[PDB]
Amino acid sequence: AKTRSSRAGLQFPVGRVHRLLRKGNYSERVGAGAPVYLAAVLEYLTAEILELAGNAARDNKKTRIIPRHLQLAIRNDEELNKLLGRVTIAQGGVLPNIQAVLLPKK
Amino acid sequence: AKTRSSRAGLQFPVGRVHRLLRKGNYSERVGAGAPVYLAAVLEYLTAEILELAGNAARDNKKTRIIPRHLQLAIRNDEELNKLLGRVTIAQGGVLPNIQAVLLPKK
Amino acid sequence: RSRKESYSIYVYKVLKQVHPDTGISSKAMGIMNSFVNDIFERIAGEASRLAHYNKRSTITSREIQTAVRLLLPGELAKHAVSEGTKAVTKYTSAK
Amino acid sequence: RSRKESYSIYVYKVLKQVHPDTGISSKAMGIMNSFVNDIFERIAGEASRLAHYNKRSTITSREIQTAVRLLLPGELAKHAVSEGTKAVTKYTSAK
Amino acid sequence: VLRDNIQGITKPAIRRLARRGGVKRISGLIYEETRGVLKVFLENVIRDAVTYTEHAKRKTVTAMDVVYALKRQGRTLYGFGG
Amino acid sequence: KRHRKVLRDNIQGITKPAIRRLARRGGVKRISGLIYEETRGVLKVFLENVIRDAVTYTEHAKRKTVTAMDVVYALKRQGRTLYGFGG
Amino acid sequence: PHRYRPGTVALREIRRYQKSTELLIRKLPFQRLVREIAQDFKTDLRFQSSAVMALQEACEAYLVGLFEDTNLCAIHAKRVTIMPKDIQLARRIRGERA
Amino acid sequence: PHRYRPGTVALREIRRYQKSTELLIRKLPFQRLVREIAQDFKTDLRFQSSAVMALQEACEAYLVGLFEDTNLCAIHAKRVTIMPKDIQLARRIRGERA
DNA sequence: ATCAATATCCACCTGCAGATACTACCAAAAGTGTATTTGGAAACTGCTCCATCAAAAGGCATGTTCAGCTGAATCAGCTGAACATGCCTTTTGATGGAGCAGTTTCCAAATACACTTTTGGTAGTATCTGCAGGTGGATATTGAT
DNA sequence: ATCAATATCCACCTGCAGATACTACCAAAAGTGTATTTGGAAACTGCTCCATCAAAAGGCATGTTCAGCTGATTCAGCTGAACATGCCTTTTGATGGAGCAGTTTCCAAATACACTTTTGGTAGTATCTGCAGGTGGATATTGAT
Ligand SMILES: O=C(O)c1ccc(P(c2ccccc2)c2ccccc2)cc1
Ligand SMILES: [Au+]
Ligand SMILES: [Mg+2]
Ligand SMILES: [Mg+2]
Ligand SMILES: [Mg+2]
Ligand SMILES: [Mg+2]
Repeated sequence: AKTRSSRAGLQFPVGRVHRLLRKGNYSERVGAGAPVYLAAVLEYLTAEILELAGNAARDNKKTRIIPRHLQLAIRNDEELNKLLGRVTIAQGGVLPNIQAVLLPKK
Repeated sequence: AKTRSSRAGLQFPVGRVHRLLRKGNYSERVGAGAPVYLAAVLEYLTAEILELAGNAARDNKKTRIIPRHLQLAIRNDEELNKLLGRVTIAQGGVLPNIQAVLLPKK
Repeated sequence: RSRKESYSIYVYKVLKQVHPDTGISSKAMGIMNSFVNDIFERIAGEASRLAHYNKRSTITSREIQTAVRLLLPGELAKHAVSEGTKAVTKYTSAK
Repeated sequence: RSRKESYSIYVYKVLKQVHPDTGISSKAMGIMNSFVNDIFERIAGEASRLAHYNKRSTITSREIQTAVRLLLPGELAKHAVSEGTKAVTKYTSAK
Repeated sequence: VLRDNIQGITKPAIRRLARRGGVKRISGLIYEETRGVLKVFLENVIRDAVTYTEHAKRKTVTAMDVVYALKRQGRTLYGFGG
Repeated sequence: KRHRKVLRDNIQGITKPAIRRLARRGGVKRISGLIYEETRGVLKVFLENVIRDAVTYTEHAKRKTVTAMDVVYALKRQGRTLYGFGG
Repeated sequence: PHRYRPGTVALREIRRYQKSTELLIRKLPFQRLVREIAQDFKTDLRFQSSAVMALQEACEAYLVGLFEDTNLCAIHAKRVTIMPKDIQLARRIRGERA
Repeated sequence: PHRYRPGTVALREIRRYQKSTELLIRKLPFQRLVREIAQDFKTDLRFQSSAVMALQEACEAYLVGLFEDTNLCAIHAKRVTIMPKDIQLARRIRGERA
């Protein structure tokens, strides 16, 4: 017995994704490729975020990813920020950003 | 043979609403009350809109409701306006509204 | 030539009830049709979600009712809920 | 007692491929779970609509692909599409 | 020394929120305006949350009830389930 | 057989007077001379985004013809639901 | 020779257009612009005429709405003249470019 | 002693609160307000601890965001001081009301 | 205020597009009537985790002082409104041709379903450690002079 | 400028809140073998969609003129920022019990399936009626004086 994940070359669970598609009332039927494709897409986006969040941890002299790092990764990347524009990361805070006109003159 | 609309007291089509609920993949099952309740809510809302639009028609000395009358009805009612706040009514135009500072004199 | 169905028939009946001497343009009817399809999907979608959240496989008038309280504002909800409760109560007692 | 499923096993496995010496807090992992479930729902939702608009009873990889194009910004979409197509190829070419 | 619950959202706490929002200087009328806005936000989200509670026949508002409420109000929150 | 003429610079068909008119409907009394190019740019972005989604639905359906329904669904996705053209 | 003062005809135009519902962009030019933009995404496309009309109704309703917001941004700045910075502020707060 | 000039500590707090992610409203008063408001919709309610926390994360992130747009509205009008009219304009353009 | 230019209003009036009216009408629904299956309400209760509260904690209410921001007032320059004038491009309405949406009928391939193995994934339990705060001392920033 | 006050940065240290690791079931994936279902591949329609040609008006482009708006400048007065601390509200941590969640049961209500009946959406022709767009002509509105 081989898993569909291992056949597809994936860490994300093809079988589970299939079931979650069946029992979510998305359609009467589900093609065999669909859970594979979907699982790979979700794995890909997960890798992308964990890549940039890891880097943000590294930059702050840390080996454990926290929500702050996820927030920094997401909001400093133009594409992830757009994808997640209507989403709040709990315990994320905001990007350091001060409007120019508020900086002291002399 | 009585229609389920006649049993329920309704101008709106209960059988049709039952069927659209089945084909839309909302759930495995549909209870018998569900399309009755939903067809009634739909009927209520359309009565509400037509009353107000009928009035806007009459106010503009007209007998035939056009899209402008629907827009005046919706936009002049706080609740319909909120329900439909992200909708565009084609050939609706806007409400007459001029910001005060833009009028002449003092 | 295939049957393209709409709510026109029923919108018109309801128009005649509220304003007996008032007509409606076909464009106005197009809008009224979009409005009913739109509100159907929103209520059905909230009901679907709500059932899933509670591990139910059945959408009943209780799911519709709650979806209506989530979707409609204040008075429209109240009145909508009354008309739907009353349509069911009547429907149930008529077989 | 009952099982409470999540994606955390898999997020952690992908974390190790991408940063082998980096760990993740519990809160961070909750956010990553929310992320997977959210994007799952958006893609599945769009795929469902796509099938319904084309009077099809089936969601295939073609609906997942079009949904990805509709939902992801440019570069993310391209790579997601290429990762998805690759996984379906590998899966088919595998006795 | 009795006090309104809304007033427990204090000038300095509203000021910290503003600061995280990058605000340098703050009119004295902001504190009451902000309390009004916060109350509306809580009303709208709590209403929907409780409506989920009542539907599940519960007497306890769950994190999930709040999460689903936030989602339909266009304020999706990651990290508390779902 | 026939071809198609090259389409270029058609954004300039959104003329200064058409933009004035739209502003009027929107309640605007006075209009800076820079508004017209800025509006053309905002309009182009908005059209590209809707057409992109509509054409994606067309291609998915394996048609060569963009239907009202494709536009309607693209507008809905974009949070700009339109009544009056089906659906 | 008779002249209305600056603002008088502008106010008349606001009343006139706010009263009516007709499309304000000329049809053929709008149709050419649609065809040009779509062609750059995909060659050899056709359009139902109602598709083009649906786009024009959407684009006009979006622009009118944007000018209302823009006008509020100008007035907030104690002006009566809309400027590119008003449109940009409206778009930023709307989350079109947030 | 020694006395910092107006704005110097304000800037300092901006830098400090933008670096961090702790909640900025005290928990008990928040929890009371939640329960009070909830009482109008249903009596004798209990709340999971995580339910109240999710609420406080959401309100604070919302209010911070709103203060950013509010600040943009103040700056648009050539001020550096936020006012009720800035908050009202930001809410209006967002579509949260009016 | 009074007067003259011109936009606005309103109401009556004929051509006609778009609306309502059948007619007939049939194909697809919707309804009716058993046969068959089961989702979830109902009732009992185990055990999280929630409200309450006592002692321990540390943030905020307060009133004064004055730095510097906001809003008022003034005004010179120049941008953007109004309008006259010349005419290009859109609108309207034909006509033909065909590219292509939209159906329908047969199957080969694909997906669901009932039944059995065979794990990967979770809860509960057991070790392991990253880093939140703490201190100590150097250095930068700010503001007074 | 120099010089003091105080904020800020960095290295190092260390206990334990919160990770990662391990174990051991077992629900749920995978394997197997039929039982439906579907999405085309071909093979035709009748659309609309595209193209194009001609006439005409209705709106567009442009240049001129100057009204009044914007943005610069100056300034006075008000209004929010900064400030030290003990009062008191919040935080922390310990303990009954409310009610969520686990589990089992069973029938009212759901799906399924094969008839029968009816309605809603067409399309063919027919009639009708509301109102768009044109006409004066009696009533404002605006701006010069
Ligand atoms: O999309 C934004 O985030 C955005 C932010 C600010 C502005 P305002 C602005 C005005 C003064 C200071 C800073 C900004 C602006 C833009 C262009 C020219 C002149 C003023 C516009 C957009
Ligand atoms: Au601005
Ligand atoms: Mg009536
Ligand atoms: Mg000047
Ligand atoms: Mg440290
Ligand atoms: Mg008329």
